[PDB]
Amino acid sequence: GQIIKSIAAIRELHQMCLTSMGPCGRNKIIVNHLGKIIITNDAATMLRELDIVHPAVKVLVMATEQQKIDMGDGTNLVMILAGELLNVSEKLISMGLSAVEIIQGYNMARKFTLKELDEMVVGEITDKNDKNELLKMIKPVISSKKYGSEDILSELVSEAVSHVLPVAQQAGEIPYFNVDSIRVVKIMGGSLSNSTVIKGMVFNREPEGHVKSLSEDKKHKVAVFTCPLDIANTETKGTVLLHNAQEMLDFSKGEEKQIDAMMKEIADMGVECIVAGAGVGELALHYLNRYGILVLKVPSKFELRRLCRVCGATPLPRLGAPTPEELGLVETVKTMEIGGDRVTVFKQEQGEISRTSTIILRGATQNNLDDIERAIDDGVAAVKGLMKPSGGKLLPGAGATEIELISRITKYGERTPGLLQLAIKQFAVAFEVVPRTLAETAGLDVNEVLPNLYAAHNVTEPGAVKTDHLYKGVDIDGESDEGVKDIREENIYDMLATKKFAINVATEAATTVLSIDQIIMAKK
Amino acid sequence: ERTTGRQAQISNITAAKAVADVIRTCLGPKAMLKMLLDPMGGLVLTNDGHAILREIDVAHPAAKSMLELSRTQDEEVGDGTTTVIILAGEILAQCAPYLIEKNIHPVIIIQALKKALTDALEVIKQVSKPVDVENDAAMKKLIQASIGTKYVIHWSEKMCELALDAVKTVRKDLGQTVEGEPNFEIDIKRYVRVEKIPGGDVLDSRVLKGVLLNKDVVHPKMSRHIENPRVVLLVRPTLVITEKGVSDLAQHYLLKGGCSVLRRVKKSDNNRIARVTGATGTNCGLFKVEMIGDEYFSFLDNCKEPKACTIMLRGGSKDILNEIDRNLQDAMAVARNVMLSPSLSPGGGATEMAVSVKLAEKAKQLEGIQQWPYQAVADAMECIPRTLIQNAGGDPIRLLSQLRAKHAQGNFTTGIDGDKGKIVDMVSYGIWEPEVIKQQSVKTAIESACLLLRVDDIVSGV
Amino acid sequence: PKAESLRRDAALKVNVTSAEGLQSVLETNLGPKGTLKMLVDGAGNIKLTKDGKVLLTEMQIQSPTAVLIARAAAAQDEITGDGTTTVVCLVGELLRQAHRFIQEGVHPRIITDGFEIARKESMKFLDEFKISKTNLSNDREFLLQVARSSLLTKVDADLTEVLTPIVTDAVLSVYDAQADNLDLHMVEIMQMQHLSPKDTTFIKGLVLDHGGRHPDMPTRVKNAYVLILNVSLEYEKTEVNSGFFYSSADQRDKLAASERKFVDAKLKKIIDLKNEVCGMDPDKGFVIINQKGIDPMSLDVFAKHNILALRRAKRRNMERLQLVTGGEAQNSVEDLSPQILGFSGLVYQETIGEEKFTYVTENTDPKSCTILIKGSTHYALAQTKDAVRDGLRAVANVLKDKNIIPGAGAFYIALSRYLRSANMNKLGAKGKTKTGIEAFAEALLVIPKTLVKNSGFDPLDVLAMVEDELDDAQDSDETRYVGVDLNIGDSCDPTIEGIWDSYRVLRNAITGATGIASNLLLCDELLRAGR
Repeated sequence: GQIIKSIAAIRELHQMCLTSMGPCGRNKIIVNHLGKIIITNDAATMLRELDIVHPAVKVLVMATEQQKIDMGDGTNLVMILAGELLNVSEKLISMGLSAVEIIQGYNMARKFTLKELDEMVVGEITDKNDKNELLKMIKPVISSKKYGSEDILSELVSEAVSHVLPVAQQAGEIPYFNVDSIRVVKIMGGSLSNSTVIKGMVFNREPEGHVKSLSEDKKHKVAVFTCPLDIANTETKGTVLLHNAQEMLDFSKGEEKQIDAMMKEIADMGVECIVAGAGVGELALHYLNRYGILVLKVPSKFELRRLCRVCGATPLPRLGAPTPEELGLVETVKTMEIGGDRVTVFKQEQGEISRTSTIILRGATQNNLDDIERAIDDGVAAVKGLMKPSGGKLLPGAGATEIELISRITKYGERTPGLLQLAIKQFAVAFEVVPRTLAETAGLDVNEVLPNLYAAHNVTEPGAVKTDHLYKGVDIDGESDEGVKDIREENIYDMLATKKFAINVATEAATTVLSIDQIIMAKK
Repeated sequence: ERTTGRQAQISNITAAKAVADVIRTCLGPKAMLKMLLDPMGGLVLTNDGHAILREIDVAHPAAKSMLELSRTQDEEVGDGTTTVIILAGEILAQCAPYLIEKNIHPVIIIQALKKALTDALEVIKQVSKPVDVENDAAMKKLIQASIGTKYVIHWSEKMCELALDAVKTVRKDLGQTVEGEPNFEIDIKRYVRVEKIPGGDVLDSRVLKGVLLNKDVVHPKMSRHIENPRVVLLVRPTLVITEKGVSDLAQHYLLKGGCSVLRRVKKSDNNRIARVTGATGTNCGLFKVEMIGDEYFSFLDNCKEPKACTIMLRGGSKDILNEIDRNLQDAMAVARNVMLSPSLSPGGGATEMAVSVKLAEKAKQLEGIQQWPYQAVADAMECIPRTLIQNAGGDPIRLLSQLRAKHAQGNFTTGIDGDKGKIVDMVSYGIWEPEVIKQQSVKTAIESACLLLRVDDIVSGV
Repeated sequence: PKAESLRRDAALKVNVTSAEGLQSVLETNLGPKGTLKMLVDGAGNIKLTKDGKVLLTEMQIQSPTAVLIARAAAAQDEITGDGTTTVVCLVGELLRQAHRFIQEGVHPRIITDGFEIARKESMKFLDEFKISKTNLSNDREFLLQVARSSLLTKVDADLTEVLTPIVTDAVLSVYDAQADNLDLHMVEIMQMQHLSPKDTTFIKGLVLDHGGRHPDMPTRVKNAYVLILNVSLEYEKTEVNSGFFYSSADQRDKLAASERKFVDAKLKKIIDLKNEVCGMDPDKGFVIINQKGIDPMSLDVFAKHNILALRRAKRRNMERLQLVTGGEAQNSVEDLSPQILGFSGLVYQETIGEEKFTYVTENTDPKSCTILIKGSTHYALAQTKDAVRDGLRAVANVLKDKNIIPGAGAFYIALSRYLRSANMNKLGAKGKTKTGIEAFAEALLVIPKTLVKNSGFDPLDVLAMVEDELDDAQDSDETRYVGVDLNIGDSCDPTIEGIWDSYRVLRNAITGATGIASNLLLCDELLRAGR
């Protein structure tokens, strides 16, 4: 009976995910052995910080990572649904039904579900990229994570997406929106209402110079220099030493005249910003103050990649060769105080449209500060799902999808004769865990909300054409209500690309566990 | 001592389930024998569930309540004792995840079982087919199911005629809308009680209406034929019957009065005399005292049908009549069920499957909290025919799904055969069972299953 | 949520395993080449018996599975009286052959129902295989080899030639030729120690316990009249209460002799009967039974007339003496008639200090027999008695039933061959029935393999020689019976060797072992209750 105990080991981790999806979800504090606390609400990121022992759970963890890499959303739907398929299959194994026909039954039920997803599409996203149109897709992503911030964070995320996207329609050949185009930064102090949207990267460090900001001139030239600032010498060794005091006057004045000569040629070309990836000497900062050149140091090589796609600058392996062809252009750069400290940000005006934006977060809570940082990353991948593979189609969410599939699957159960009826019926019952989870965690009675969900999708209408309301989902209440309410009032929908991809992954996840009747391992 | 919380509900389910799971092999003509280990060197080799359950020592009180149910069910009908216990135990098994894991209130389950009990009886009545209760040749075949494959198979021709007149004697057909439905007022225990007399013949054995006594006339010369004899229990009566003995002094006093003195009469037989007479005896049919079988008899009968009597059994010896006793009583239980209603039900598990199919389709239209436990009842109704499949050697997975699909197309009378092991029709191949057993199996199992869930704590004390 | 298919297998395996231990014990002692088992209680009771039913009564088995095995032989000993060990070997081996089929997923009902189908088909082949023997009395020469089948099993074969004429002449002497029946209760068995078992001889009459003790008694008396004497010859007293009053010891003899005249008066009429009929004729004798005691005064009186004096006779043995001798019981001496005397032949009494037996033998119509089993040790009396009682009951069904069957595994090998080829030609039962018939056919081949295993010869070689011989007999268009020869190791002709088994013994053996072994596999679970 090892296959039964394997489900019980997953059942211990199943209840952990039942308290994740929904508005009742909470982040988990994990103390690493290196003395670092990583806090995230996302389940896929949580599995990376957790050490999995039993390899049977690793199959579900590897299936969860598939949801985060491609579609980036729906990781809670994959893990919870795959865990319920093992519970409904436990009764079939104990009943005497072999696991061979159980696996074959899921393959027939999966093909029947994918064909019905096209007829369940309610609305169609026009991909207008409007600020008001993006509020419908982003709202359910922020929902079931952090409560109360769905109204404020909806306008901040939707505004940054429209800045990095150009103007185009009905063209899917050339991709535009990437996953790195949206960066999230954090700073101590402020609130959510005072947060703004920046059209470019935000630098929270100090300029390290007496020049606070550049002028208002159009098309500022920005040059990225990987070579550090110093007098040109031999690449091999070349350490400056003083044998006697006579050579001190020649070596000291030589470094001052050589650096000043290189900065004069760069300032004449119209470059007001010099980006030095390496360290900057003491005498180099003295000449940059009189020429009015902004001092910027970016030691991280990851930040220079997204900078090349905005202004068009290119890193130069040498120093003192301001090639105008590889220089970048930015409309306006300003240094303002955001969050209590004066920092130099990066933005634009009209031309040189930036392909990367950054949203600044402000708040007095440290725990909820990193919560929004990890929550926006789940919303970034939602924009990627708007492409050709079923980006415009959408399905109603809030538990309305899993309940509606029950009536369609059971209708095809009696149509297919043979032993396949056992796996088809249990496949639809496994969808009942989603509506029960939201009602149990929210404190709603099972004897009340649950029977009203079945009566919402099942009614007696004297006619062939459907009518009344098929959009009624699972309601969290929170104030008062009688029965359930329409989901179309809050406009909470789920994309087809997210739901269709989550079904195929969850189906193959439970297939691997049921197919393994023996596990052989050894100590390390 | 005491069990609180959710652990007490699990102990109540597993108490009656552990007893029902063991007797699963006692159902059907293919039922497998069982072997119990007694402290004495003997053992119980029979497969009868009523004999095995009485010898099993139980601890939890829920199993004790299941034993009392088997004693009551065995008195009503001859067979089907293990069917009630298994059906009542499987309902608690299917309701185990709903009561514990799903956290469903027990009264909701109890209230749903009471609603499903009415729907289960209406489906059986529709599946049942009409039968003629007045046909003497048809009643012999209905009883023959309990005759053959027994020691009485040699007398089966005579047993079907003897069991027919034995049932026809106690039953009386009366009905009207004035005083209501009397339901024939049939009682096997007191009214159909039989007395075994050694000697005679089985074919010549007849059923006499009245009380039979072995005491003869106390006077040597007396009239052995009376026109209108009057029975008096203790006006110038024609007969004098005394419960206790009578001295010889009272013989000459009542001799001139034209009455016979009869002493040594049992007290239990005086209650049945009031039915043929009314004494707290005019219109008495036959007074003939003529000796039959070297034993003096007496005829208390008349021209009326009091529905009370003592059946006189005769045979080749006392050992032969001893086996006829338990065989005739079990045979009349099937014939009594035919008179309770002119309907018959398909055997072999077809009636069990007919309820589960109609329950799942009707429960979907109610749309309420009771809809979930109805699916657990339909699964429990399918375990009775599936249990016979496990004993028939066939695939329990394949034969269960193929049989359920045939109900949506064909009729509900198609059961499972024990001899063959494949899905076949019960009506065409001559497999029938009475409906009264089906009504008593579903009603008593649901009523007993609800009482086991009403106790949430075990109180210890005197 | 508990529904278990784990109830497939249960302690039934232990029930089969417990039967495997009983099989290995009773496999070694089966047949004439078997072993003699010995059981000791510890209180001084030592019995050596090769029969299975006799040993199981003295051993308590906690396992309920082996209880029905011992109870299955209850109907065998009371009807067949032979083959109790063979039935047990068929029940245990059938469970081992079916063990491999249970693990493959075969349902036990088909295994159980398959045995009943093969049992009914075996009865049809049994009527053709049996041979009807006539009821004529000239078959005694043929019955000698048939009786050796039960004798050679329980002994070492050295005492078989001694007990062969005794068992044969015991039943045929008291049995007139007709259907009728035979009664073994009239044959009494007595035992006396301090002698060798090879001295066992046949007794035509009845053996008496207490013999006469006196040096002048005649040793051999030919043509003597047996007379039942019911009056007590011991000391008697006056019919009314009185006492002995004597002043001197000489006066006591006068009063004591007054009560002794009642006995002496009856003795005068007894001695006159001897001289009345053939008194002086030669080869004549007069013997007094006198079930009651004897006074010491009559010892010298009966010695002068050569009259055998006997006393303290068993009441049950007196009923048989009236049938053997024919003389009626005479209560009073005054009512004695000369027609009361019976008829008898030469009567000789062996002189032994411990006991003295009187031989009633050599009678015209004794209608009774006695088998005297004498041995020095304790086990010699129990072992020989077990072979005689099993021999008389084995021949009992031979004279009643005119059908006879050859033994030495003749029917077990032949039936397994017929049922093998007949299943493929018919195919009217079911496709899954082959598992039950093949297991039943292989379960019948253990008996010929068990007999040869104890002899030391390879059971694989004897199995191939019999199967190859039966194939050549069918193509030769004749009827030749084949059997297992344990001494040589090759096949043998059971008609020439003389090994034969009764029809009723093997009929209830196959039918009895089939129903008991099938009911064992029907047990779903072993329950312990009642304490």
